[PDB]
Amino acid sequence: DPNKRIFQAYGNAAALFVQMGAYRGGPTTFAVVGLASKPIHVFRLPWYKCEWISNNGSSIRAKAYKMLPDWGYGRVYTVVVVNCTFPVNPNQDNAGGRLMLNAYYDESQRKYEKFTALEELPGSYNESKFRPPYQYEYLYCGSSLYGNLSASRFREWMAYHAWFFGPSSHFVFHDAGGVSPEVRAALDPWVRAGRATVQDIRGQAEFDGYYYNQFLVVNDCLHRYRYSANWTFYFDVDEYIYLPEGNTLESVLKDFSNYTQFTIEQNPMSSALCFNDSTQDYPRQWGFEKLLFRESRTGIRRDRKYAIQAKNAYATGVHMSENVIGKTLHQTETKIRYYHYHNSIQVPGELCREFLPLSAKNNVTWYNGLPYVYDDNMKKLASTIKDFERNTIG
Amino acid sequence: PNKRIFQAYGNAAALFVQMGAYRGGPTTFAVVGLASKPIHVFRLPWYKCEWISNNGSSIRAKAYKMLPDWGYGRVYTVVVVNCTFPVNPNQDNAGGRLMLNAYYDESQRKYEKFTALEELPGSYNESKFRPPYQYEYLYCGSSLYGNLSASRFREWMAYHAWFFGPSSHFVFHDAGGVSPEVRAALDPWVRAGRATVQDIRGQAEFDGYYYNQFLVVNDCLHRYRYSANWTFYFDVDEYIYLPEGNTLESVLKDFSNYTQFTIEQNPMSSALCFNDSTQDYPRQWGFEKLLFRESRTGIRRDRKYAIQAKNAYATGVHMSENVIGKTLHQTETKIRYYHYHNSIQVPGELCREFLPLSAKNNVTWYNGLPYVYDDNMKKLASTIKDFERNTIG
Ligand SMILES: *[C@@H]1O[C@H](CO)[C@@H](O[C@@H]2O[C@H](CO)[C@@H](O[C@@H]3O[C@H](CO[C@H]4O[C@H](CO)[C@@H](O)[C@H](O)[C@@H]4O)[C@@H](O)[C@H](O[C@H]4O[C@H](CO)[C@@H](O)[C@H](O)[C@@H]4O[C@H]4O[C@H](CO)[C@@H](O)[C@H](O)[C@@H]4O[C@H]4O[C@H](CO)[C@@H](O)[C@H](O)[C@@H]4O)[C@@H]3O)[C@H](O)[C@H]2NC(C)=O)[C@H](O)[C@H]1NC(C)=O
Ligand SMILES: *[C@@H]1O[C@H](CO)[C@@H](O[C@@H]2O[C@H](CO)[C@@H](O[C@@H]3O[C@H](CO[C@H]4O[C@H](CO)[C@@H](O)[C@H](O)[C@@H]4O)[C@@H](O)[C@H](O[C@H]4O[C@H](CO)[C@@H](O)[C@H](O)[C@@H]4O[C@H]4O[C@H](CO)[C@@H](O)[C@H](O)[C@@H]4O[C@H]4O[C@H](CO)[C@@H](O)[C@H](O)[C@@H]4O)[C@@H]3O)[C@H](O)[C@H]2NC(C)=O)[C@H](O)[C@H]1NC(C)=O
Ligand SMILES: *[C@@H]1O[C@H](CO)[C@@H](O[C@@H]2O[C@H](CO)[C@@H](O)[C@H](O)[C@H]2NC(C)=O)[C@H](O)[C@H]1NC(C)=O
Ligand SMILES: *[C@@H]1O[C@H](CO)[C@@H](O[C@@H]2O[C@H](CO)[C@@H](O)[C@H](O)[C@H]2NC(C)=O)[C@H](O)[C@H]1NC(C)=O
Ligand SMILES: *[C@@H]1O[C@H](CO)[C@@H](O)[C@H](O)[C@H]1NC(C)=O
Ligand SMILES: *[C@@H]1O[C@H](CO)[C@@H](O)[C@H](O)[C@H]1NC(C)=O
Ligand SMILES: *[C@@H]1O[C@H](CO)[C@@H](O)[C@H](O)[C@H]1NC(C)=O
Ligand SMILES: *[C@@H]1O[C@H](CO)[C@@H](O)[C@H](O)[C@H]1NC(C)=O
Ligand SMILES: *[C@@H]1O[C@H](CO)[C@@H](O)[C@H](O)[C@H]1NC(C)=O
Ligand SMILES: *[C@@H]1O[C@H](CO)[C@@H](O)[C@H](O)[C@H]1NC(C)=O
Repeated sequence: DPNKRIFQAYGNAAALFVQMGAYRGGPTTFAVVGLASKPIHVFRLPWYKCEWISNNGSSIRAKAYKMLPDWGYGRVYTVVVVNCTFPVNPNQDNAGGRLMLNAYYDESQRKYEKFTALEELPGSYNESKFRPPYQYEYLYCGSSLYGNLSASRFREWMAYHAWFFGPSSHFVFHDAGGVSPEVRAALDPWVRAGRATVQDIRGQAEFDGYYYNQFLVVNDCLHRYRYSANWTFYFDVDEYIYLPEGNTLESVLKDFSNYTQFTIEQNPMSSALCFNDSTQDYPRQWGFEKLLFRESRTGIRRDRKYAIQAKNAYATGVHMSENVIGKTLHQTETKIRYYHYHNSIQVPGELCREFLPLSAKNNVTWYNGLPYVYDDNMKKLASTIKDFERNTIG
Repeated sequence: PNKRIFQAYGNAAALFVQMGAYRGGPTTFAVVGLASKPIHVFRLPWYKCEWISNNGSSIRAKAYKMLPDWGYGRVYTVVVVNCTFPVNPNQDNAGGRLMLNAYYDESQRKYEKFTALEELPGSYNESKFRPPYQYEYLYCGSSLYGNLSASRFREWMAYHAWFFGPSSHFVFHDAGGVSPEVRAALDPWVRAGRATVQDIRGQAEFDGYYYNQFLVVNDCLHRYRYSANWTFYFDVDEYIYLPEGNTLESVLKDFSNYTQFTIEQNPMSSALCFNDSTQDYPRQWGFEKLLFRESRTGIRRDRKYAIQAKNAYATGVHMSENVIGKTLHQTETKIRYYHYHNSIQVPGELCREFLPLSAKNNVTWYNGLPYVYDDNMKKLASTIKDFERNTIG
């Protein structure tokens, strides 16, 4: 009795699997996006198995594999995309069923977790969703927004990009606390117009600090709207897509047709450098109308953003996808870029804070040990965007 | 609708896995178990200790931890939680239980609180932390697993019951290795009150997720902290040997002013024996048989140790790094141990590579290593066999 030793475990320092979303990505294939506890030492094979349980008890086994697109180190959890693919539509009949997932600890699979990842009710399967035409031409997948964010910037970003991507475009935001009541009011005209979706992901709080927030959202957004549009764009609300003179959005995407994804080089802008000029009413100018100074360094590599055809994507990361079918284009510099106003969206008050002489229009200005040049490309569109906003939401 | 849900499933790593909670003195306790390490989150304190007495009151204790194993490569790390009070929280002997809080990190507010141990009213007996103690020496064995040979256990128990004398006890930890054959070999010693075979077969739930040997040494350390003057740590394929001119009492007297000392190794072949028909190897014991010692010089070799548990807080598998007092390694002339590597899990006759009688005086190269003749243990076989028949029959 006393020599019958017992090992009493307490607490749960890491779940095996945390599901954020589960989506059908075609007549034949599904994706489960979430978090996983990585194995240590013990060999884990398989990580998962997928089954479809039709509503009359019959089960069809699926070919399952996973992708771990985040850094892989430094956090309790790693973002995981579980790809379940069947030989035929397991719900071809449309009688309904359930995609079930098995999650394993080690190859000595005594213990495992089985759960329903999603249910399709009888008659709800709809093959016309994976056939053209799709809901939108373009879809913006937003980052996870947290902190003290400026409503005025959201107002200006939405107006600019609602114009940039045209009427057949939708915008998906992920609210992790950053969407203030004031930011929400800025998005409200577009929400009410059916153009913007604001997802509440404030329930992620109990996991904050235990995984990489941006890698989860990009992959969930990738599969939640996999067939909603033809091109999914990934960038932040302090970043503005721009087409150099002599290009349309349809022109550039047509030149990029035969590529599954393409990257977009950055035009880094100062969020503080403005002209010393009592002529200008900076409190009444928009961000990209005021911040006209671009860091001028040549031949230095900077962070990039990207657009992707989710049809041919299985997972993705923050700056591009590593899990696609098809080619990847990077030579995009002459035809599409994005202006980046770093550390602008969290700034209260006037963004204009370091004021330069009018001499700086034609000379190189040194600020924070970096060279800058005048660039008014975006300021030239401020008038066009403001009319568009008035003509679209009043 | 758009209110996203995060559905968690499973438990891939508990926060704390207790194996044993122990009173280490009038003022202090220890909780030995496993812990999940924090990953990029600040965890401080890891634990808090509280004594809820049957009197009603509740006194907090100073709590600190020790992580004596490698600290990486496994889901869990072995932990010894040390709870010390300014006064015996049960001087009243009114009873009470030692509560232990375990925390995930500073960010999260809730934690895990459980009963590490409970002391019924009138069970505390201070005289158990003062001499005389139950035994003079105690042996703390390893986690026993695999297909183990019962004949080796019998030879080992017979030798070390003689080596350590009558006031000695032997603690074995059965994690699967104590077959019915092995158990029968130990049964004469168990029935005589000289050996304890703990059942730690419940360890299989966590097999592969922590360092087996590090957990057992630390639970044995505190489980029998004041049971003996000295606690010896080594395996059943290892035999403590005293170069002639030294007795156990003699050596331990020279070492008294040291809290622990390490013991160098004499590596033996578990396969090499003489090509000699006058030898009846099926009727010879292991150390009576395997007479060839690996002879390389200046080579870093594993060591074993003995420790005065009363002044130890945690330990490892080759020595402790959490003690008060000196540590001694210059022991090479006075005490050693013969190590018969990969012998215990071998079925059948150990003698398997047979050498000419010439090998008594030359170096023998086997598997690329040099070996020499060494009959120091064989000389004692008759003594051990006489002691066995005169002790267990
Ligand atoms: C889980 O993982 C599994 C894999 O482990 C995923 O399943 C894979 O998904 C892939 C993407 O959906 C899929 O690849 C696509 O298959 C389509 C169907 O092809 C069928 O026919 C061919 C024979 O012709 C068969 O061999 C094949 O097996 C199928 O039966 C193809 O149509 C797709 O091809 C297009 O993209 C590739 C990528 O480079 C091109 O090479 C190809 O030429 C096609 O390119 C056209 O379309 C792209 C845009 O998609 C344009 O950029 C390009 O310029 C072409 O555009 C013209 O043509 C289209 C019409 O096709 C037209 O609309 C357009 O306007 C232009 O005129 C592609 O090959 C894999 O087969 C599939 N694998 C398996 C085993 O199932 C699963 O999705 C994952 N699940 C989740 C949830 O992530
Ligand atoms: C949790 O953690 C806490 C703290 O982190 C742990 O608490 C600490 O535990 C220590 C070890 O148990 C303890 O230290 C010991 O205290 C003993 C009692 O001290 C009382 O007596 C001394 C006088 O002897 C007073 O000064 C003191 O104020 C107390 O009243 C001491 O007896 C121990 O001293 C001996 O060991 C040290 C370390 O080597 C020597 O330096 C010292 O000289 C003593 O050495 C003699 O004994 C050892 C064997 O014990 C011999 O090796 C040595 O050669 C000497 O032997 C002669 O003398 C002894 C007399 O005992 C005689 O029997 C023998 O035959 C020889 O003639 C030691 O110092 C800390 O005080 C204590 N701290 C606190 C804050 O509580 C707690 O244990 C942890 N919990 C668990 C479960 O692990
Ligand atoms: C997404 O792209 C597809 C493929 O380019 C579009 O479908 C094609 O549209 C053109 C022009 O209307 C037709 O000539 C082709 O026959 C269509 N192809 C197929 C396979 O149907 C589709 O219109 C785009 N989706 C949206 C919402 O604009
Ligand atoms: C544990 O060690 C102590 C310290 O040497 C032993 O107690 C001493 O024994 C001698 C000889 O009998 C006495 O003269 C001393 O007075 C004892 N010391 C104390 C503090 O009482 C003790 O015998 C050892 N334990 C066992 C079981 O042998
Ligand atoms: C939001 O504001 C508070 C105080 O104004 C600040 O402590 C907090 O850090 C801000 N959020 C972020 C993400 O910086
Ligand atoms: C279109 O993309 C495919 C990759 O799926 C590639 O093999 C093919 O060469 C591309 N077509 C052209 C004209 O480059
Ligand atoms: C609990 O025991 C302690 C120690 O004797 C004492 O100080 C305290 O008064 C006791 N509590 C009660 C409620 O009597
Ligand atoms: C115990 O024996 C069985 C077969 O006899 C074997 O499969 C197993 O591996 C053995 N144990 C070890 C530790 O080798
Ligand atoms: C052992 O002894 C026998 C009998 O002398 C001999 O035939 C044999 O070659 C010796 N060596 C080995 C390896 O068996
Ligand atoms: C006895 O041990 C103490 C440490 O507890 C040490 O300071 C002292 O030097 C030792 N005695 C001798 C003679 O080395």
